[PDB]
Amino acid sequence: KAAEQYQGAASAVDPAHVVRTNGAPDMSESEFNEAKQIYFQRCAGCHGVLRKGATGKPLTPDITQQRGQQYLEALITYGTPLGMPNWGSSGELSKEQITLMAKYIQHTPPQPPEWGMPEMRESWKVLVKPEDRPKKQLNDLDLPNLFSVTLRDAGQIALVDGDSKKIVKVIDTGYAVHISRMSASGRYLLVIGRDARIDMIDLWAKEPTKVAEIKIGIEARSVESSKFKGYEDRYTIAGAYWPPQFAIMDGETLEPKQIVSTRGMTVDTQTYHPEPRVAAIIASHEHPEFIVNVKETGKVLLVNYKDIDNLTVTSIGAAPFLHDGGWDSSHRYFMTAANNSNKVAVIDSKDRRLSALVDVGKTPHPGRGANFVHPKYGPVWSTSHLGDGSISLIGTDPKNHPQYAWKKVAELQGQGGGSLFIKTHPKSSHLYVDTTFNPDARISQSVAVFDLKNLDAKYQVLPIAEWADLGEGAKRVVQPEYNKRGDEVWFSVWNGKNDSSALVVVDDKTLKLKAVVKDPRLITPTGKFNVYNTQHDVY
Amino acid sequence: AAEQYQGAASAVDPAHVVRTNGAPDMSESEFNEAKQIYFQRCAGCHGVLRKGATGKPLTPDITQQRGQQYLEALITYGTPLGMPNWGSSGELSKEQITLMAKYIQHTPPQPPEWGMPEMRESWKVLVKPEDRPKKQLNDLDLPNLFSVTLRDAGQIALVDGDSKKIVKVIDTGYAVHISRMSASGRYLLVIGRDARIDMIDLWAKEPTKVAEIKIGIEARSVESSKFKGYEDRYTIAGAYWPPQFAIMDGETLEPKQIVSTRGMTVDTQTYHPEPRVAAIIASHEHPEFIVNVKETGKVLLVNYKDIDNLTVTSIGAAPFLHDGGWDSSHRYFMTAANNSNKVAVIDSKDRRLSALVDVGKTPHPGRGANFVHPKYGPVWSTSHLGDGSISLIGTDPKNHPQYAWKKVAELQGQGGGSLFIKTHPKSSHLYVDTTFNPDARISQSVAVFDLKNLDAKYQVLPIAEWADLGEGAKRVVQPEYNKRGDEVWFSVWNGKNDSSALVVVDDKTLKLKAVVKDPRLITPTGKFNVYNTQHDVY
Ligand code: DHE
Ligand code: DHE
Ligand code: HEC
Ligand code: HEC
Repeated sequence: KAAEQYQGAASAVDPAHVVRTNGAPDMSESEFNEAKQIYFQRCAGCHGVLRKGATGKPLTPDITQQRGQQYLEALITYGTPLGMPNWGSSGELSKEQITLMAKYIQHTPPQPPEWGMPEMRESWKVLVKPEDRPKKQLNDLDLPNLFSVTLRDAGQIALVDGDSKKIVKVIDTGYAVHISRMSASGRYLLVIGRDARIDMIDLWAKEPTKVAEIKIGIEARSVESSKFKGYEDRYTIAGAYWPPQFAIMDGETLEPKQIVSTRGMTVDTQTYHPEPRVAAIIASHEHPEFIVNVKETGKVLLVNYKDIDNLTVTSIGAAPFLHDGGWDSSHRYFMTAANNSNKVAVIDSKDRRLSALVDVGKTPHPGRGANFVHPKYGPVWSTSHLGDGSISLIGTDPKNHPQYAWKKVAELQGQGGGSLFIKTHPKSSHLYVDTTFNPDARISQSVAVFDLKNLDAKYQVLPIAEWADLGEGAKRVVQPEYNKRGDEVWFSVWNGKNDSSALVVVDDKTLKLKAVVKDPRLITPTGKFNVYNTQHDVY
Repeated sequence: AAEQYQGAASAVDPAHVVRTNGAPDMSESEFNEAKQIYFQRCAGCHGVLRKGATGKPLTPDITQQRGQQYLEALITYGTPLGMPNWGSSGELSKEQITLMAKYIQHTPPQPPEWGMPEMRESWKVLVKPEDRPKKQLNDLDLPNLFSVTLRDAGQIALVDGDSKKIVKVIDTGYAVHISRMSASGRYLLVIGRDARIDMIDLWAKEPTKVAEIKIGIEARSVESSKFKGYEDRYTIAGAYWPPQFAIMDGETLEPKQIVSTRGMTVDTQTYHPEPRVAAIIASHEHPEFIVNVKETGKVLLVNYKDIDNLTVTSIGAAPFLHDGGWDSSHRYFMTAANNSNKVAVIDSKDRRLSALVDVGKTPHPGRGANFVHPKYGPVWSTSHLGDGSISLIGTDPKNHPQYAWKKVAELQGQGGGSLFIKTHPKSSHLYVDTTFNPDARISQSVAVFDLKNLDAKYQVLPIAEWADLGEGAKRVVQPEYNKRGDEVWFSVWNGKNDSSALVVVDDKTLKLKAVVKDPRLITPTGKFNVYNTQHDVY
């Protein structure tokens, strides 16, 4: 009873300032659930689970009820020229459905489940123990030249032989794998689906097989392996969209070790954000750390794995909406993009600080970027954009080129906006740029190629989807990817689930069609990752 | 283009995202009546989001599972495991208990957040550092000044140690919880449970407030940088709500950084939406702050060498971290995980957890009592709320590795409800209060042990009786020494409409020495001697 009186006083919190949420328009279970289904299929990706993910005002009840039924139905119907699509004018949703959505966003956001250690371990499986695994490569495949390709809708991935252009093995994975990464030893291929399910693949088995699996959240996009000297296959890290967290696992078995929440204060307004999605993750070569990108709060975390029992995290503030990115030629500066902020953040991994914030085009989307030596400006890193057809070239040499370091030194012009990936290779004199989400079909089905030896000349357009000879379908071309020796660049002809797709290979030296990969199993091919280039960050 | 890029379906399954309800309808006045009772009477233990107490949380999934009558029966008779009986005792009516049962079946109302805009709005520089004196402009013996908390008055009082007279009363935040000193010994920092901080300059003609700021809706702790070369550099405060801490300029109180403590627990490793910040202590080994996060049981080492890019080492300990203090050497932070009945040892030099020592029912050491035991070498002690024991823990890894991090011995006091144990380098006595003991006589007195003869039973000093105050609970709390170490002060924490006092004792003879009374001395709780607080002398 002593301890009961000890903690018996009043909370300093004023009841009058703790508010009950409601005053929303009534809707039955049938109605409520219909809107909710529409919400996650059509709105969630941009607005988030708790409705604070997009730019502009959040869709939380304090704002929506203020605007009211009429204003909301009107906005959802026509959209806005700032990124909010029109759902009525386009015919996407009915007026009845839009009325449902306007009612829906006036209610408190339904809560998705959390996903801690018990859920994680439950989902964790070791298909093949480290003791039962081969001591050496048991197949005669040229693993470095293998291409891990995502059969998106199929929920699988395909290993494709670089030289033979044939599918060696198809593997079952999590739905719509987003990226593929290689372990520092070059033996394990890691893949993670948007459903947060990670699969570990042993390339040394007679036939490449899965040795371990785990689910690290409800939704996810990234995975990475420890690449610091003396830590080959030590730790594997993965970031989730929901819950706002990342998890560190055992490199050999994928055993859950640490789970860290990214919920926190933003870099810009320094206010609490309840859902800071984890974006890109890259492993440091300077220190035993993982460089994690936290989107909404716009934070770059340096997570030290030298001692995972007592995690040390350095939080570097950058700019809101961090997404993708990659290393500079030297592998010390993490050139990442804050897309909605129209900036590229530069993270000095050695000194562990924000080297600079570079102003670029509308909605930069570099992927891992493209590094090359410019005749006049020296070592540069480049990116294309979704908001425009420009290509930003940034100087990346502080030591021997202070005049150009962290400056948008020059621009190039491609086919137009809607670009996703820019590419090049050390042995190549060409720079590729795609246009996957360009509203023009011809431009979306082709790629622009620049001449590094003559950057003044306009690009050449390579008709990739046409070369494929596929037939009907949108046939969107996406992500150029070189092979081991960088003498051929690969592309994905991302056609529908019920249509026909292909991977088109081009001779880098002649810019001529070299081959086309077709297979009934090659369903919705998207990302392609060449083992050697992925593992050694060659781009 | 960007609209098609981010146009695919989210990987989250709509069928697993749940709408809350199925709660008993209650009008606006009924919900508000319940909500008021909940923060006046329940929140302290259960918390804002109802996940702060042991046992099952009071969230809709559980409360609706138990049902209306189960809840009414539980709130009415309580449980032997820490849940008070509100009906049986007669505290709440059956009509109110019915409202409470219905209330916790609804989603928890949400309190506002509190970020940088709110912080800067509340931030006030009263006297600019340039406009402040360059020397001490008064004749006060600052090191022997006591900062006393006049709880219900929302003020503190500076009492001259030798004269026993109130030197100045200052308006502060409501119910200040602790007083802390800047490393230079010039500024006094106080923080109210309402999260309002006040910085006081002791060098001014009359010690006065130079700055103030509010770092949350509810808080308890504050601290200053004590690493060499960092005097008055930064000030840190921990909040209960929102679940966070903030770092500010140690000269102006300007908010610089705010860090959320919401996260994963150390035991179950699941997400906890409300991990309150408990004690905070400044490191002498590195340029860091050692922060306790209660519910997740984490001790964070927040480095301030580069305040722009904050680096935090997260150390797991045990759930329900609360109060704690240094060992005689000032390298090991001895902190109590009260509900876990353990004392965590954080090595601030090597930056790791040295041990988890099993102690008694609900440890509550305050900052603890350090003293060299004649047999077991240097130890750090603590008393409890749950029982009448006093744990003695060895703290000497070098010269006494056999006793290091072991509950080496045990002393017995008057009983439970204890809150503070105390001693001093120059003293040979060990004091222990028993503030929340259900017996009036025990709670109005303190026990004293002879450190030169620990086998001998304690003496009982009738502190409240010595005060001669008349009616009231007259609960005595927290022993405190003067700089010389020859006087020990106690607070007679009576009601606000009653008479209170500060009883001072001759440590050398254990005889009454002085009694401080004043119409202004309302509900005197914590007392912090300037020097002893600044140099962590305990
Ligand atoms: C955070 C993130 C990364 C960086 C990973 C890293 O390196 O750690 C990334 C990379 C990638 C990469 C990496 C390529 C590389 O060369 O590194 C690929 C292939 C890719 C295929 C697609 N991405 Fe990606 N992508 C998102 C997020 C991300 N994508 C989205 O949230 C978004 C905007 C919406 C969505 O529906 O997921 C999105 C849409 C797409 C697509 O439309 C693609 C083409 C097909 C798909 O599966 O949705 N994203
Ligand atoms: C986190 C915390 C600390 C350590 C801070 C530090 O050292 O940096 C502390 C210390 C303290 C100290 C520090 C003394 C010391 O020697 O360091 C004092 C005097 C004190 C007076 C009280 N505390 Fe305290 N206390 C709480 C929290 C805390 N108290 C509570 O939440 C609790 C259990 C419930 C409440 O009502 O707030 C509580 C009740 C009390 C009381 O009942 C006291 C006697 C009067 C009051 O104002 O509530 N607390
Ligand atoms: C990204 C590709 C989006 C998708 C898909 C949807 N919305 Fe959106 N929405 C988006 C942006 C960037 C903005 C900002 C608009 C601006 O000009 O500032 C919005 C805004 C809204 C709003 C208005 C909020 C307000 O200002 O009060 C609403 C009500 C809204 N969006 C609704 C909504 C719904 C119901 C959607 C799916 C059916 C949806 N959005 C999808 C970006 C995107
Ligand atoms: C601490 C001093 C408390 C105060 C004040 C109140 N409660 Fe409590 N409560 C407390 C504990 C430690 C526990 C666990 C007890 C156990 O034996 O497990 C509880 C539990 C409850 C419950 C039952 C929860 C369940 O198991 O379903 C209820 C319904 C409950 N407490 C309600 C509640 C209310 C409404 C209170 C204020 C009027 C309240 N508690 C105060 C600790 C504390």
